[PDB]
Amino acid sequence: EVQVQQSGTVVARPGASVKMSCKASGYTFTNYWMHWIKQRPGQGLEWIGAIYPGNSATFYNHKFRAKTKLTAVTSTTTAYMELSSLTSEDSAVYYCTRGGHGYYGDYWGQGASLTVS
Amino acid sequence: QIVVTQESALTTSPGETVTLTCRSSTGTVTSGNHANWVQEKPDHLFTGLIGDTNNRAPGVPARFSGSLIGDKAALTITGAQPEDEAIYFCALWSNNHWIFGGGTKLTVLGQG
Ligand SMILES: CO[C@H]1O[C@H](CO)[C@@H](O)[C@H](O[C@H]2O[C@H](C)[C@H](O)C[C@H]2O)[C@@H]1O[C@H]1O[C@H](CO)[C@H](O)[C@H](O)[C@H]1O
Repeated sequence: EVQVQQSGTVVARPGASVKMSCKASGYTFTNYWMHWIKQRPGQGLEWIGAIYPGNSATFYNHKFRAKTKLTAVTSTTTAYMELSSLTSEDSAVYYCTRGGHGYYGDYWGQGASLTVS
Repeated sequence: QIVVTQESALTTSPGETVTLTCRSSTGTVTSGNHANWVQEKPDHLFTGLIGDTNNRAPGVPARFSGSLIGDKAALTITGAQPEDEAIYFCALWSNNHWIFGGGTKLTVLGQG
């Protein structure tokens, strides 16, 4: 049942803006948080932010706040992350994960790779 | 904000109990930090293991348990199996951020 399906690979140029998405299926979208995790080889993992589709509440990592916008569309059970001002530091694999009270990711999407070049 | 620290690498044998720890640079990990543990398998395969310090995620084997031991959050694997060979990441909720440890690579000896 539970599926978090992410959009595909993105190649973009420095200074551009990209929007990535995660479609959730197999659970009620408005009873869970959707978190976004960045994995950069070597660097390990970094949390970007989270949105609760039930009332649109968001938490952002202070590092990413200006450059990230998180949204969700409940009719399509899809969450979006828009990143702007891309630099080479943004090249990484991005994951959507399902969270709730006390946890950020019981189910993880497959990862979407972003290369800025 | 805080720095979260884990052992870089541990080796165990099949059938042994192994414990992995997770520390906060503030000196102690509390229940309010909701310590989370996830497993990374080859090919970017991530499985959520433990949330809110000791709650096993859906479908996780009973040999995995989480708790607070002393000043640290801990993941204990009672009776390690070869399939437990993986990287384990701890994350703590601190000042409204999830902050990740660097991961512990666990080596296990031997061969809808
Ligand atoms: C509205 O969301 C806050 O409150 C609910 C109900 O208590 C918590 O479940 C929320 O915490 C979860 O979601 C965030 C994004 C993290 O993944 C941690 C999860 O437990 C969230 O709690 C935060 O906000 C409240 C204020 O409302 C407090 O600051 C609390 O310390 C935070 O955890």
